[PDB]
Amino acid sequence: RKCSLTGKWTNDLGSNMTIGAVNSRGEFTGTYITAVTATSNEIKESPLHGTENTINKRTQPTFGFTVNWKFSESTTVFTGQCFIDRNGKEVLKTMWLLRSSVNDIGDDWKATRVGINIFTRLRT
Amino acid sequence: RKCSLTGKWTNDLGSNMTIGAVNSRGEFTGTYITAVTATSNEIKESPLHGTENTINKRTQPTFGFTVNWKFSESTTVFTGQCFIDRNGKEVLKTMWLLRSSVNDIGDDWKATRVGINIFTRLRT
Amino acid sequence: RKCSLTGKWTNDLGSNMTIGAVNSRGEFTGTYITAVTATSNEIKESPLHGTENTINKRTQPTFGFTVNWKFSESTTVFTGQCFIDRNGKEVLKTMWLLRSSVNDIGDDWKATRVGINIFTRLRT
Amino acid sequence: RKCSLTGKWTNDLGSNMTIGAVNSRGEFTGTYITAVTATSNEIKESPLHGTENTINKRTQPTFGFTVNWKFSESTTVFTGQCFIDRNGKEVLKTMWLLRSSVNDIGDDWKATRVGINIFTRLRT
Repeated sequence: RKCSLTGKWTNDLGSNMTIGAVNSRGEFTGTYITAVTATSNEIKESPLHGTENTINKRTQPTFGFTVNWKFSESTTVFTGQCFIDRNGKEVLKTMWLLRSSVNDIGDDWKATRVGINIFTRLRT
Repeated sequence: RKCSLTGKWTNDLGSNMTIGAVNSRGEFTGTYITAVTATSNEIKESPLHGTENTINKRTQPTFGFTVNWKFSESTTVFTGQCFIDRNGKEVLKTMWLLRSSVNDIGDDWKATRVGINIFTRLRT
Repeated sequence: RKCSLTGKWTNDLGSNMTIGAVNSRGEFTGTYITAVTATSNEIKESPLHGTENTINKRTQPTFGFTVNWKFSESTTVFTGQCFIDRNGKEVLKTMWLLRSSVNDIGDDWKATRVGINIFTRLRT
Repeated sequence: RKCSLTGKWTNDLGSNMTIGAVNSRGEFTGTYITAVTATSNEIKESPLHGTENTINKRTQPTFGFTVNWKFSESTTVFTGQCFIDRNGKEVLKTMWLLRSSVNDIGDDWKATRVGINIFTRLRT
């Protein structure tokens, strides 16, 4: 059996996400819920759109998703791999790119930040 | 007066992509065409899915998308901004993360590459 | 009350490093010890050279350094900040770029990997 | 004959650098001169410390260097490869990490930006 994207996840920074069902083509949607980035009020929710690589029907697939922020002009992309570890726990190890909006093409060079995130299943 | 993602673009390496109509939620799909990476043959086509940010309806929006490679177990994600350049040309400036599949979670650390890509309109 | 780089540290993967005294221009040298990457054997040691930023004499300075791999044609660069964590422990948080050698300039696009590393004091 | 680091270089953004002689060990120093980043007055100069990988005495070596900014609390690291192309011109293709200084360990996630730079010899 394989590492499944569908469901509820949580990270190290305290953000959560829900991913709906993965279609035949390898497609999925969900929502990204966060508490840190720049501002919000309290808790904010944004949609995510992604894909799971289905080649060789691997048990521990790679994937990618885009987060369309609703409270900002930015976009964030995540890519990683759905692993199985801890004693048999599912884990997502990801790396991301955060693109800020700049006003002029000449500041383009300073628009992209990078980092990681690790996700584990939310007690449920 | 409005950098649009819909269309045919080509890059700095020979790869091309075509993007469909963007819908009201800022969602789009498209196709990615290349021969790079490591696949000889002639040309391979893979699907892509992403979003364009609509907050504040900027004329030079940020966006993101994932390429679901059909001839590989990898995933590539792209993020950037659609700019109107000094000469009136539309230019996509992006950065990408290319995720390779590993067999052991232990090898995760070396699974991520990063680079840039510059796209220009081809549908002249 | 002052995160210092001088010392012995270990990371999240088993690698260790020792850094010498930092001089008045913020310059330092040291050694990097590991068995990862892809080199079996037991343990290999490579030299490192870098700087610590002294502008404003912050207590949690940023720094950078390069590892000159002695058993490979590659180069790795690290950058981060030396923090004093909530519990009083010193912590190095860094990101790295690992550059592999290519034969043709044409293959440049795929030569760069990126990741993270967390260091903790070992010289207890 | 090989691609040599020693000398004067210029980039795409309009910054310049001078690299002194490379010792036996593969070590070098130089200065980084820039006009864009955040502020300065007019033209600012900062020192750089790096290394050239000498394994297999390659003709087109990889290298890494750290830039110790003098007008800011940040640090930038560059890594890349010294190529030969254009009709036989020397070029440096680089990728970099820019670390900003943050006040608290909890904002660490947003401290690192990434990008590229291409350098060519300054008419001399």
